[PDB]
Amino acid sequence: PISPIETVPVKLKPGMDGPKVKQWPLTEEKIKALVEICTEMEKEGKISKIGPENPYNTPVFAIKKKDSTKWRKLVDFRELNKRTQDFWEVQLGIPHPAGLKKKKSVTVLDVGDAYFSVPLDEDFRKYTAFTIPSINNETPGIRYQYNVLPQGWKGSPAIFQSSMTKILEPFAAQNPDIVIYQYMDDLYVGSDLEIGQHRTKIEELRQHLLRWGLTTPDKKHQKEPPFLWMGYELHPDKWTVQPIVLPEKDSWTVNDIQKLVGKLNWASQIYPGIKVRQLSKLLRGTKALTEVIPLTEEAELELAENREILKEPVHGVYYDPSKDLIAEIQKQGQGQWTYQIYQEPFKNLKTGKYARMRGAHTNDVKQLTEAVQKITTESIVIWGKTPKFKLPIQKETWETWWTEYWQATWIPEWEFVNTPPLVKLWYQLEKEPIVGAETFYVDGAANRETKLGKAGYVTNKGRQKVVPLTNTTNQKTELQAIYLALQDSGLEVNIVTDSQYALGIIQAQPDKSESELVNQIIEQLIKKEKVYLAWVPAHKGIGGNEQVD
Amino acid sequence: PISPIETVPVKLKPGMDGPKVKQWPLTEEKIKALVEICTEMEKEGKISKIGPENPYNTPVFAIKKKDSTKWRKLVDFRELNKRTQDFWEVQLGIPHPAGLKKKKSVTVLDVGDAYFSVPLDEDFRKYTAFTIPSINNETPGIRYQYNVLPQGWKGSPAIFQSSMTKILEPFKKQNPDIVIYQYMDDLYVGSDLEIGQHRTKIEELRQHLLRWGLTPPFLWMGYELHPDKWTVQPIVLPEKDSWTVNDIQKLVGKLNWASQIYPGIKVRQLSKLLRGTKALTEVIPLTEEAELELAENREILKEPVHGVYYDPSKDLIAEIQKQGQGQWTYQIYQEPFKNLKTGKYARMRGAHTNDVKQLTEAVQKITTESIVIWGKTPKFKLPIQKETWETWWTEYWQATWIPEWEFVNTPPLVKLWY
Ligand SMILES: [Mg+2]
Ligand SMILES: [Mg+2]
Ligand SMILES: [Mg+2]
Ligand SMILES: [Mg+2]
Repeated sequence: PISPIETVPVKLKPGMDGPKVKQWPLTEEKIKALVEICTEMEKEGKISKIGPENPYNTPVFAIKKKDSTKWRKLVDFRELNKRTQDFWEVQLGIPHPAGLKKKKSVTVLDVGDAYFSVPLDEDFRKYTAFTIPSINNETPGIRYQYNVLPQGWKGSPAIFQSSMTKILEPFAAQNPDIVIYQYMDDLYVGSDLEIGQHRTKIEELRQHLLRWGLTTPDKKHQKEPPFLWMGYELHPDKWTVQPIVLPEKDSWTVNDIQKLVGKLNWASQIYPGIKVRQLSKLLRGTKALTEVIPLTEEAELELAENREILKEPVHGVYYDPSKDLIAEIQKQGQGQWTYQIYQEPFKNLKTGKYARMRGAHTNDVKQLTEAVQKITTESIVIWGKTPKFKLPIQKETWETWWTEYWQATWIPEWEFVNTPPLVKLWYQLEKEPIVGAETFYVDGAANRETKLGKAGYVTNKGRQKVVPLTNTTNQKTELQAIYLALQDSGLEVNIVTDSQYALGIIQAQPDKSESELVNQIIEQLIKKEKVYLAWVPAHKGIGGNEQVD
Repeated sequence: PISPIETVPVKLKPGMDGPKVKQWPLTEEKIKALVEICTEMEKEGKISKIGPENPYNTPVFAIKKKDSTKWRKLVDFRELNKRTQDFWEVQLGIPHPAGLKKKKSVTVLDVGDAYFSVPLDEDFRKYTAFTIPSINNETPGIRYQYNVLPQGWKGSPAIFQSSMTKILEPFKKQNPDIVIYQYMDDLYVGSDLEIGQHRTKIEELRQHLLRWGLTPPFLWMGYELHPDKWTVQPIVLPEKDSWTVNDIQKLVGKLNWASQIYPGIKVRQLSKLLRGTKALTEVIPLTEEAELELAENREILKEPVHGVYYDPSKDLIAEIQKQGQGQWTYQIYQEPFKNLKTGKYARMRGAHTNDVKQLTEAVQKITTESIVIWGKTPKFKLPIQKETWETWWTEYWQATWIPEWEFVNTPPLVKLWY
């Protein structure tokens, strides 16, 4: 009938004193409600009545509908939380259903209320002092302080989780035939034991927890499978996530949005394609921290877009550690890519999408590489290993690319899968000057003030041209010059430029750009048979006719 | 007995809190290795489990050195080392031997295991917190902190210094010409002795450490270097009998770049040969004036640069360029155009179709060279995307220290280093 636990030493941030927020007026009704609740709590040892000597205070609320029960006591620890030391991160990552191995028997227990049975560090209790105002300011308010982890306090989640882990350690270690996982408030217990035996282990686990004064809600009778674990519906052979309905309203509060983004973040590793535009509002919304009403705009488009994706259910299989992980990727267009990770064909563990990183100039090979890295890291998180890739790029194209690219790059074990559209190199510059090919010496210049400029070329075969330009810069004209040489030359051409800027764009080997001019150059290079781009320092005895532009 | 190894008070730099660096994802094989290593260290009292009231964290992973086959725990204390006060009197107390770079041969030994014999300031312990993550986040990470001097922490060699000197004193008094330098968990032993004699000496020194232990597992290893035969890579101009327009334009470009380093360089005469509009593949005879200028320039380049000496108060910067065909060039400097060393790497283990493994190896070689020459690691400017590098470098890392780095973008400086 006795019960013991160890407390975690807690401290306020260095240089800070406890909270001293004054208690505001409360109606006679709410006061009587609070007095009752507190009497009950004090009877269970959750709180203790203190004297007038404690200088700390945190305001208390009273709310709720009589439906479920009478009133509910709510203590706002905002100030104490700001003064409380930081704790180790409880989160850090969310378990993915496809990371689970198949188990014959599974049970999920709810330990969401057990935190209120964990004792609070004795020397920290005095900082949780609160006061219940008296009937009509005629008597000193009743003073209380917590003896257990408070509902909204900063250290409750982390202290509770570490306490639970310590209690479960001996049970798990002495029952290696069962697997125990704890996410926030759900306790997953799975095994390959016959149902009779599995139920026996569950009973023993609950009695084990009971020795520390930690109870688990009564038998929530229902048909299984499916087994519900942190939003996933677990079946013996597959798992499922039911469609996620997002709230429909025309007015949003900071709190509404935080819960929405929290739900989307969770669904992000489950569903392909999500959003982060509403975050911008949150950084400025929760920036003020105020739980007011942020006017939603444009986040409207992603919300309507997330809503559509979440309209569908997600199905997948479990992981078989005795088989290889395979990841296959497909180019969809517009810088979007899709991928499926599986072990057996058509039995996906995880499917998703990858959007290209924002940038001025890009290339399909660079994007495929990024997608591979992203998928690699995610796979290591979930399965602890890198999958074998099936990529829509020829082994020969890859070789040409990485051997010539100025940066170091690499892709892990992979095989070519012929699935259009295939990724390729659209153009390839020459390493040496082309014999017999006309040589174009190009140059450009603009007037900063007038914004007027010229771009032209002179060639070894006497060909020459100058074109006027308006509303341009030096860099603009440098690129126009190269573009002109490409337009007026044959299939093979040597181009000499003094533009380090242009050379820098082209050496990046873009096959697509946001800049109209660069895209035009790209289209031209694609049509050429051979192009050699040579650089020379400007303002010297080179080129010959740079006086024309 | 009856007297412990009283700890040394250690503190963070004024106004700085401990490190809070996120643990990066680990393969199941590394997690498994870390679990077994930490379980053993915990039993030996080297580390202890900690509660959530410790908010600090420093990343950890594991490396499998070459020819060892045994996983070695590696903690990335880069953030904590920056926040740890320099112990001047004892830390910085490790002066760098300017003569180690002039030795015929240098052997590197992993001596970090010795640090575990010394307790760590109880009030500092919390800042050494680390986490062994679990696959799929299925269980909360296992958290520990050190109770003894950790390997990889700059403060470890600083505090152990006195003990190290007492352990080696007999060896040095017998070998007054052997330069021994301690950097992090490594010990550099340089001598001009005969190879066979060098190797026997390392072994004699090896015994002292083992003999000491009245208060493994990689001590037996040894990495051999040869800083005597290390030689910078000077700037050279081509020697030809023909010379095309393209050759001359490349030459003028290179000389122009060099004129930023050597003030006397001139390209006026050579440039005059490029006045006109000729085909790039056309051969142009060198005027006598150009021939002369090229000769003058070629001479200027044989001499060292003027005004270059190492400034200990400044960071060392390393730039690396991929030259292709498994070859890599690099320069180390503190101020632009004032190189302290330039080098070139060819072949190299990993050229076996893996660019990132080659770069990772080049980074390690450059760092060790830097430790020997100046006693500190350089800040690297890497020719690679952040995402590629961060995904793969730990797969090929074999050193027990880790330098700082940042990422670069397409410089024509590559051609000039050919
Ligand atoms: Mg279901
Ligand atoms: Mg997915
Ligand atoms: Mg120009
Ligand atoms: Mg860690």
